Amino acid sequence: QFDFRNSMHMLTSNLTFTVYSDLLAFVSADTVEPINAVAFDNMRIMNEL
Amino acid sequence: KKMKAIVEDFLKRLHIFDVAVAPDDQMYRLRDRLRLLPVEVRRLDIFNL
Repeated sequence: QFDFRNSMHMLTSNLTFTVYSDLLAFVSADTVEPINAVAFDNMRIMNEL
Repeated sequence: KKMKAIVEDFLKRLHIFDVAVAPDDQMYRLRDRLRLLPVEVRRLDIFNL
């Protein structure tokens, strides 16, 4: 039988927001000049010049 | 400073080679060999001044 006092219910949710999935458009990474690149030991990547 | 240019100038000024043949690797090895020799007195004092 259809009962109204128990079928009624209240929902809970957030007001509003936006969905973000990319998570990479918010970061910028500009490389250093290719000549002056160093390694773990703080020595330049190519030490011949 | 890419130091192969100086070695190329030296080899060309010797006036017997063509820099179109000898590659860069031998130029760099020659540079490393050449660094050891102490320089002439006049040029050393010119650089010091």
